[PDB]
Amino acid sequence: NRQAWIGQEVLRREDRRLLTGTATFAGDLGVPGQLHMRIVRSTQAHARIVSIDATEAEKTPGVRMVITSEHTRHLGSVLLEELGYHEIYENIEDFSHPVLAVDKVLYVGQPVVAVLAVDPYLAEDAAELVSIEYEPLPVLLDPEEALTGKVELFPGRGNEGARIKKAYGDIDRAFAEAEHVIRHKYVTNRHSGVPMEPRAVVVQPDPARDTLFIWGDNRRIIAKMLNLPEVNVRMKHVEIGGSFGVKGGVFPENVVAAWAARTLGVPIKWTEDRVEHMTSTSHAREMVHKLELALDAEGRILGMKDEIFHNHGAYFRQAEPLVSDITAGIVFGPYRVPAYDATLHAVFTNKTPVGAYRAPGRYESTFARERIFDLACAEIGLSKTEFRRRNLLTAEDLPWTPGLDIVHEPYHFDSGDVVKHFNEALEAANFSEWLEESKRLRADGRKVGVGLGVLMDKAGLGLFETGGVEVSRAGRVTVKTGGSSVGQGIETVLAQIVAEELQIAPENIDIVHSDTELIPDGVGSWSSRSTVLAGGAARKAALAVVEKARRLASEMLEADPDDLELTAGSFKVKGTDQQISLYEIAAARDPFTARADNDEPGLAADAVYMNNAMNYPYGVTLVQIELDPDTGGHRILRFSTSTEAGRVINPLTTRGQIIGAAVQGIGGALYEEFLYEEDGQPITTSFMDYLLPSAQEMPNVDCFVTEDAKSPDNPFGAKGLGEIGIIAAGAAIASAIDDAIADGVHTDRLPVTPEQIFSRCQGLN
Amino acid sequence: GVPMEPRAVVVQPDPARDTLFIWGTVHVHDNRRIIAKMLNLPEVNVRMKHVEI
Amino acid sequence: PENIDIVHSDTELIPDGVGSWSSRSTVLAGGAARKAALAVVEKARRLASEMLEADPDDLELTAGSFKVKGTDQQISLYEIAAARDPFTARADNDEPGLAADAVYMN
Amino acid sequence: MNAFRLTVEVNGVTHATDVEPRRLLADFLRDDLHLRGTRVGCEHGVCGSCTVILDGQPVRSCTVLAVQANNSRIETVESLQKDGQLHPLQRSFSKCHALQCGFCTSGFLMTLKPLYDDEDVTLDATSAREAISGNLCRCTGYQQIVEATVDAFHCRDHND
Amino acid sequence: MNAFRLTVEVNGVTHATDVEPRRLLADFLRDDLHLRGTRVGCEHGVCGSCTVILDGQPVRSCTVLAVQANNSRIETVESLQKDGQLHPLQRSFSKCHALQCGFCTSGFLMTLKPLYDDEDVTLDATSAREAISGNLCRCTGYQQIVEATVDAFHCRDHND
Amino acid sequence: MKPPSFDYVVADSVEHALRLLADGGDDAKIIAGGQSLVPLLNFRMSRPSLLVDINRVPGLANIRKSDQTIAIGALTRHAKLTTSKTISQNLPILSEAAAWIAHPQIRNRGTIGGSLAHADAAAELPVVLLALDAYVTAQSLQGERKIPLKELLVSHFVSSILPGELIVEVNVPQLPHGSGAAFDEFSRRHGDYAIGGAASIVTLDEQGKCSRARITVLGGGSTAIRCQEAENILIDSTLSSHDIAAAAHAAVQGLDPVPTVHGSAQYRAQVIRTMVERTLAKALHRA
Ligand SMILES: Cc1cc2nc3c(=O)[nH]c(=O)nc-3n(C[C@H](O)[C@H](O)[C@H](O)COP(=O)(O)OP(=O)(O)OC[C@H]3O[C@@H](n4cnc5c(N)ncnc54)[C@H](O)[C@@H]3O)c2cc1C
Ligand SMILES: Nc1ccn([C@@H]2O[C@H](COP(=O)(O)OP(=O)(O)OC[C@H]3Oc4nc5nc(N)nc(O)c5nc4C(S)=C3S)[C@@H](O)[C@H]2O)c(=O)n1
Ligand code: FES
Ligand code: FES
Ligand code: FES
Ligand code: FES
Ligand SMILES: [Mo]
Repeated sequence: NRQAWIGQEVLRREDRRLLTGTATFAGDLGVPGQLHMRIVRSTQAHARIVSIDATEAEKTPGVRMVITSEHTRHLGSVLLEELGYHEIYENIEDFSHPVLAVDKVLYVGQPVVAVLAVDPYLAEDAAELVSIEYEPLPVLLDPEEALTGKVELFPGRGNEGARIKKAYGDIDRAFAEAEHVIRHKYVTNRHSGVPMEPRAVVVQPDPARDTLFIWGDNRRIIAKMLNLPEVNVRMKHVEIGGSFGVKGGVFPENVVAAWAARTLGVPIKWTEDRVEHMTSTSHAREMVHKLELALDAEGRILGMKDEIFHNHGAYFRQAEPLVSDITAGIVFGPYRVPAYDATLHAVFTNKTPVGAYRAPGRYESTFARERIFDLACAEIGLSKTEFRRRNLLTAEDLPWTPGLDIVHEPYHFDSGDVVKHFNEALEAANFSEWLEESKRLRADGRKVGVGLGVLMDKAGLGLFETGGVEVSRAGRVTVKTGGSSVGQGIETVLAQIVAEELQIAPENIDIVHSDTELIPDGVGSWSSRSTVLAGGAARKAALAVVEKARRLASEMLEADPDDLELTAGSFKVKGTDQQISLYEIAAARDPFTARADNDEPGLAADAVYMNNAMNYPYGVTLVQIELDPDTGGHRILRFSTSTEAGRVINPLTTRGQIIGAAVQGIGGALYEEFLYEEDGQPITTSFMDYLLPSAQEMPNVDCFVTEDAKSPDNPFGAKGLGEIGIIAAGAAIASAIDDAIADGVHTDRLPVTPEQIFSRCQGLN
Repeated sequence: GVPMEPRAVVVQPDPARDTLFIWGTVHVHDNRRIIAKMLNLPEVNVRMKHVEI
Repeated sequence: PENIDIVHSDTELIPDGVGSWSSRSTVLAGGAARKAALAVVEKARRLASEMLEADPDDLELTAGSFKVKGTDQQISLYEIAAARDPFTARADNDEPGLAADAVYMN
Repeated sequence: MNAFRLTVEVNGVTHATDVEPRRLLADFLRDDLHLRGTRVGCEHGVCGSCTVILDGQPVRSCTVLAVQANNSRIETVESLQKDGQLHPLQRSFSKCHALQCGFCTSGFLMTLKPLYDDEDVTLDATSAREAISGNLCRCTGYQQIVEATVDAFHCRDHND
Repeated sequence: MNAFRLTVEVNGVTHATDVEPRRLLADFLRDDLHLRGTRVGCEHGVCGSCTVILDGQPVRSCTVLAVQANNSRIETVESLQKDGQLHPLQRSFSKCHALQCGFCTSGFLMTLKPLYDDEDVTLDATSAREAISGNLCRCTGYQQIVEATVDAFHCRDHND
Repeated sequence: MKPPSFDYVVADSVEHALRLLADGGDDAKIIAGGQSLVPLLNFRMSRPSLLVDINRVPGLANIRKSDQTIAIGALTRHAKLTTSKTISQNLPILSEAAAWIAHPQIRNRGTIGGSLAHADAAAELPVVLLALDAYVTAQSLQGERKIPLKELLVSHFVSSILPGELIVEVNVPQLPHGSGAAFDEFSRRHGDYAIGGAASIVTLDEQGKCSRARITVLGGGSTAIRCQEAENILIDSTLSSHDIAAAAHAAVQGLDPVPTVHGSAQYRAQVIRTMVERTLAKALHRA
C-alpha cells in the first residue's frame, strides 16, 4: 500500500495540449487593435550613426508610429542584469541594446529602430524604407585581440570585460615538484540553443489608470525600468517551445513593447524572424583555454592552471557574467585537483551577446580537460581509461571541499563533493565498453572515446522556490509553482511528487505556473534546479494540507483518534468502517469562517529553500564513430552517455532529457558553428548554413545508464539532470576521432568538419 | 433599477482546459462560486477579471 | 490618496471577497484596509528600527517616512519596501483573515 | 493591391474569404482561421512544424502562398482527434514520450498521417527514421519519435 | 451583396473602410475604430450616452446608420483631452462630482461641448438644466451636473 | 519573413499564360511549386510586379515514352520522378538522383521545369540530366525553341531563357540496352545541398569492353559540368581500377570550385572525387 508515483514512468501531463492544438504559444495570441512591431536591426558589426527620420516609413499608410532611440533612451536606461552578486566591478558598459542605440552599434543584429503597423506585412514593408547613415569602425572578432588594445567597444575607460580569478594550495611548488608537465591551447565553438519557437512577445495595456498584461517572473526589470510597479505586472502564462537557457530573461524587444504599449494604450505584438534569432539571441560556447597540467611519475594530478577567454559577444545579458564566474570555477570537474590558478577573461567582440545555453561553461571546460588528459595519456603513454580510473575522486576522502578558491560557485559558500562515489560509476557504467574496443579487425571504423561530466546544476537558485497546493470541491487538485514549463515535463514531475504525498492519482492534479497575478513571487527554472527546489515546495505544501486535513478532519467526525490507516484518498477511521473523503473536507470549509488549502512556501523567514544547494551529478559518455577517409563523412555507430543522479523522479521523461541533451551536444561537436566574415557580417543566418541534427545522422542508439547511488542531503535526495546529457558530447567525440586515424589526440578547434577529416592521406604522404 | 449599462458578459476559455476567463460583470465577481459548482469545474480555473460597471 | 491605487474584482489577485450590496463596503472593506495598512506600519516601523539601529521610539513618525530624534535623518516608506527584495523576504501585508476570520463584523 | 477571393475546404469545413495574394498559407491558417495547431519555426521549408496535408500530400504551409490553395482540401493537426479520442498517432506519441516543447509535433504528425492511413508499409526503426527526417526537433533526439512511430504501426497492423 | 466604403473624419483622424450598410454609427465608432468612449444604453435615441458630435451638431450615434456619416467630421469624448490636460468640462465634472458610474458622461460632455466652445451663452442653473435635459442619468440626479456645468462656464467667462 | 506586395493571376492554359505575364509585365514572374520563388519572397530577395500561377494548366504534368525519347512535362513534381514509369533498365537514373533532393514535403510540390529555369549551382536534376544529354522545349509566344542542356545551363541561378519563353517539356535519349547508371552525392546532412556529387553512366560492349560513357559533376563551377575528356579515357577500355581512378583524376584537373562555409576550394574539387570513382563503380554491376 498504496502504490508509488515517484520514480515511476508516468505519461506526462503537457502532452494532450500540444498534440491536439489547444496549446497556446506567444505567437498564437491575437488581440483586437493590435500593432505589429517590426524592428529595424543593425547591418554594421561596428559603427557610429547619423540616422534618418523616416518619414518614408511613417508616410506609408497603416503605419501608426516609429520608435527611435529618441523615445526609449529617456527612458528606461540600459537593461539591468540580475542579483546581486557580481556587483564587484561596475557595468554598464553593458547591458544590451539598451534599449536602442543612436550612438554606436556593436553587432549585426542590434535593434536600432522599431516600427508599428496594422499587420506584420506592412511592418516589414515600411521598416525597409528606413535609411540609417553609418560610419564603419575597426571590427573586433578574436577574444585575444580584444583585451590587448588597440580597438575598443566602450570607448571610455571600461573597456573590455571582467577578470575572474580563483586559486589556492601551492600551484607552483606542485609544478616544480613534478616530472611531466603538460600544455595546450584549446578553442571552442559558437553555438546557442536555436529552439524551434523563435522569440515572441504580446503586451496588452489596461490603459485606464492601471497595468500591463505580458505573454512570453522577471517582470522585476521591466517594472523597474518603466517605474511602473508595484506590479502592476502582469505576466501571463503561455507555453514555451524550447529555452535551453537561450530565451533567458530580458531582451530589448521585451521592454520596447512594454514602453510602447504603455504610452499608447494599444495592444502590441511581436514575433521574431528566424534570421533575427540567429543574429539577435543568446550566443554561447565561444571560449579559448590555455591549460597547464602537472604530473608525478605515477600520473595523478598535482594541479591545473591557465587562462580562459570567453567571447561574451557585444554585451552583458543573462548570464551576467554568472556563466563566466561558473566556468572559472569548474574546469577541474570530478578529480583530485590539489591546487590551481584559473584566470578568466570575459571579453567583448562585435557579435550577438551571450546567454546561458544548456549547461553553460560545462561543454566548454569539459572539452579542454578531457583533451588535455588524452594528451597526457599520449605523452606518458599510460592508458587513457585508467588515467581517469587512477585519478578521479577520493572514494574515502569525502566530503571533499576543493582546493583553489572554492567552491565560490557562484558564491557562498560550501560545497564539496558529498554526492556519491565517482568510479564504481565509471566502473559499473561500462556495460558494453571493452568489447566495443575490439577493433579494427583491420578496417575503417577507427573510433573510441571518453568524456566526463560534473555539473553545477543546483545553482541555488536559490535561495528558494515558491509552491502551493489547492484541493477543492470537484475531484481535482491545483498546484501553483514558481517554475516554468519549457518542455522538460515540470508540470508532470510535480504532479507525481504531489500525488505521492497526497494519495491521489496524478490524472487529477492540474499544475499552474507563470501567472504572476496568481503567483506573486518566484524564481524561474535555471541551471537544472527546480525538481529539488520547486518540488520541495510542492512537498512542503502537500505536507501542510495533509496536516490541515488529518488534524481538522479529525474534528469533523470523531475522534482524535488519532489513528491507524492514514490515507487511501480519504481516511477510513479506526478500522475500515467508513470515512470522510479528502475533497469533502475541502467542500465543507469555505464560507464557514475559513479557506480550505495551503501555500506553505513560504514566510518572512523563507520557504521552501534548499539553501546554496550543492548537489553535483556526474558521469561518462562513450562514443564509437566510423569515418570515411575521404570523404570525411562519419557514422556514429555506438553512443552511450552515463549519469549518477539522486532518485530520478520519472524514468521516461528523464530519458528524453538525457538523449535530447546529447544530440544538442553532438550537434555542437560536428555540425553547429556561428560563422562570420572578416567585416563582422554573420554568415550562418538561415537554416541551410546552421546545421541542426536530423533523424538520419543521429545514433539510433542512446543508452540510458542512470544509477541511484548515495542521495544528497535535500529531501528524497535528488539531483539536476536536464543538462548532463550534453556535457561530454564534445570531449568524447574528439578523442574518438583522434583514436580514429590515429596520430594522437592533437585536435583542438571544434567542431570537426570533414575538411578537417582531410588528414586522410596526410596519413599516407 | 434600470441602470444605463445593460447587462453584458464576455467569456474566453483557455482550451488547455485548465481555466476560464470571465470579463462578465457578475455582481459579486467572487460568485464564480456558483458557476464553478454548476459547471463542475471548480474553483480557481474560473478566474474572474475586472471590468467597470 | 493620489499615490494609492485600488484593485478589485480580479479573482486571481483576490481569491476571496464577499462583494458590495446593502450599504456595507466601508466599515467592512475599509475596515480590512485599515488593519492591512496597520499591519505594514508594524512590518515597516519594526523593520525600520532594524534598518537603522534606533529602537521603535523616535520623533512621531509620518511623512510617510521615518523621523527618529528631531531632526537628523530619515528613511522613506518606499525605500524600506524596495530594500525588502529577494533578501530572504517580502515587504507587504494582507492580514484579513484566517480561521476565526477577519475583518470581524458579526 | 487588389484582394483575391479564395475558396478552401479546411478540415471538412468550407471557407470563402478575400485575401491579398502575398499572404502565406501558414499565416492564413493561423489567422483568422484560428487553428494555431500549425506552427512556424524556420522560414524556408526546413523546420518541419510548418507541415500540413495539402490535397493528401504533406507540404510546407510556409513555401506556399495562401492563394495557391484555392479550391483544395487542407488538413491540420486539429483534424486528427475525433470525438474526444486522440488519433492513434497522437496516442502512441504520448505513450513513448515523443515530444517535449510541442513545436515539432504538428509537423511530424501530419507528415506521418497519409503514410499511416494507406495500408503500406510497415515502419521499422531504419525506415521510420527516413520517414520523419523531413522534420527537425531540438528536444527528443528522434530516438523516442522513431520508437513512437513504430509503436503506432504495430497496433495498426499485426495488432495482437 | 453590398459593401459600402466610408470616408469619415473621426476626432481628426480620417478613416477609409468598407462596412455593411445596416451597421449603426455607434457600433462603427466602437468597432473597429476602437473608441469605446461612446457608450450605448437605450436603443432609440433616449439614454444619452449614445451622443456624439456630428459636423458640429450633437446627434445620437444610434439613430444614424454608420453609412449616413460619409464625408463628415465626427468627434467623441476621446477628443476632449488635449495632451494630458482634461478639457475644463471634464475638470468641473470631477470638481463637482457630476458623475458616479460613468455611462452618462460621454453623452452629457459631448452635448455640452459645442455650447461651451461657442462664445454664448452663460449657463445659469435654470438654463443649464434645459441644456443637459436631452440626456438621462440614474445616479446624480443632475443637481451636481447642473452645478458642474455652471462652474465650467464661470472659469470660462468671468474668470477672476 | 513576410513577402512584398504583388498581384496574382491563375493561368488557364499555355498561350493565355504566356500572354498574361507579357503585358504584365517587364518584371512579372511565373510561379509553379513555389519552393524556390516563395522562400526568395520571404527573404524579400525578389520583388516581382505580378505572379502567374501556371500550376493549374492541364496538359503539363504528363509522362510519355514518345518515340526514341522520354517526354516529361515541366509541371512534373520530383515526387513523381521517384515513383513512375521509371523501369526497364531505363530508370534510367532519375529516381535515384531525385531522391537526394531535400525531403518528401518539398519534392511534393517542386517541379522539374522550375528547378531547371532556376538552376542553382547545386541543383541535382541538371547534373543528372546533362549526363543523359537532355533536350528542353521552351514554348513562347513567337515560336517554340529547343535548348540542349549544355546551352540551357548558363550560370548560377541563370538560364538561357529570354524573359517569357516558358519551359514546357523535357526529353531524354532513351539509352542503351544494356548498361549501368548510378548517382551519388556527399553532404554533411542527408538531403542537403551537396558539397560535391557525381553522375556517371557507362554502356558495355559484349562482354567487358565499353562503347559509350558520359560523366557530369555537381559543385564544379557555377553549373553542372561535362567531363568530356575523362569520358575518352574510359571509352574502349577494360574498366579496371586503373582507368576509373585515372578517369576521375583527370575528371577533376580543370575545375574552379567556389569556396563555401562547408567547403574549401581544393577540398570541394577533391570532393568531386571518388563521387566519380564510386559512381562509375556502381554503374558497373552486371549492368
Ligand atoms: C529545405 C529545402 C531544400 C531544398 N533542397 C534542394 C536540393 O537539394 N536540390 C535542388 O535542386 N533543389 C532544392 N530545393 C528547391 C528546388 O529549387 C526545388 O526543387 C524547385 O524550386 C522546385 O520548384 P519549382 O521548380 O516549381 O520552382 P518554384 O520556385 O517552386 O516555382 C517558381 C519558380 O519557377 C521558375 N521558373 C522559371 N521559368 C519557368 C518555367 N518556364 N516553368 C516552370 N518554372 C519556371 C522561377 O524562376 C521560380 O523560381 C530545396 C528547397 C527547400 C525549401
Ligand atoms: N522529467 C524531468 C524533467 C526534469 N528533471 C530534472 O529536474 C529539474 C527540473 O527541470 P528544470 O528545473 O526546468 O531544469 P532547468 O531549469 O535546468 O531546465 C531543464 C534543462 O533541460 C531542458 N530541457 C528542455 N526540454 C525541452 N523540450 N525544451 C526546453 O526548452 C528545455 N530546456 C531545458 C533547459 S534550459 C535546461 S537547462 C531539472 O534539473 C531536470 O534535470 C527530471 O528529473 N525529470
Ligand atoms: S517553417 Fe515554413 S516549412 Fe519549416
Ligand atoms: S520539444 Fe522542442 S522541438 Fe521537440
Ligand atoms: S442609445 Fe442611441 S441614443 Fe440612447
Ligand atoms: S448614470 Fe450611473 S452614475 Fe450617472
Ligand atoms: Mo537551461
